[PDB]
Amino acid sequence: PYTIELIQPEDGEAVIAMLKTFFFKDDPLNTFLDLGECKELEKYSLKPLPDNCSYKAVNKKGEIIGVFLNGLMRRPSPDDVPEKAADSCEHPKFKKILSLMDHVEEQFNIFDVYPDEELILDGKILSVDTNYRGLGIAGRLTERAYEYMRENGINVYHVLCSSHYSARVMEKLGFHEVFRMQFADYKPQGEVVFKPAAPHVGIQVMAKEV
Ligand SMILES: CC(=O)SCCNC(=O)CCNC(=O)[C@H](O)C(C)(C)COP(=O)(O)OP(=O)(O)OC[C@H]1O[C@@H](n2cnc3c(N)ncnc32)[C@H](O)[C@@H]1OP(=O)(O)O
Repeated sequence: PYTIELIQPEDGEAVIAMLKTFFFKDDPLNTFLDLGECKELEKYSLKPLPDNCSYKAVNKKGEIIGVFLNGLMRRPSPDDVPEKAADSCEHPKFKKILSLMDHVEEQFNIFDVYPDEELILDGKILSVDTNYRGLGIAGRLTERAYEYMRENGINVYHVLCSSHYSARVMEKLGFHEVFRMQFADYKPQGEVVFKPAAPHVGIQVMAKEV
């Protein structure tokens, strides 16, 4: 028995406490790097909350057992000056993750796929408490976003997945791949950076039109 609720500003600390327990330690890239204390990821996670489209799964006792943090993304302006997220980061491990994200964006722009769309929903952080996994909570979090999308005329939900494991979950939920890159092929300075276990494979950007 759990509820799916909009994350409020006063929920920030509780969301961060939950993420520190699970996501910071068990996202495949975070665990590969042994991220440790990372105020940069805390900042990254809190950023989308004021967009009012992030959701928490809450058990009967009132504890957060899952979150899907989402933000609105807008088509780059005609006069856009693109920035690398990695430039303003002092945490060497998180900088590797941000550099990977920057690289993906250099190679693939979701807005090229959907020329008529100005605003797309971006699924930024998805995490479920270990003891509540395999119960469909990820799907129920995701489905709550469809409500927001309907209410606001948003057609596309975009989710960068850090492993084939999570991409498979999104596939089950009706998303399809729009871009992929193997970790073995990511060599920004000529050498492999990420070498997690073979089943992870690489990143996949997943999309659904709702
Ligand atoms: C944008 C981003 O954040 S990408 C990164 C996504 N987040 C992570 O990788 C963090 C670590 N992983 C997690 O927190 C979770 O595994 C999630 C969020 C990916 C999935 O959440 P869940 O609510 O468990 O999803 P779901 O119920 O669909 O289970 C997914 C699969 O996990 C497997 N599974 C079954 N039981 C368990 C369990 N006890 N523990 C873990 N996995 C299980 C199954 O393969 C299951 O698929 P199936 O039910 O269709 O057969």
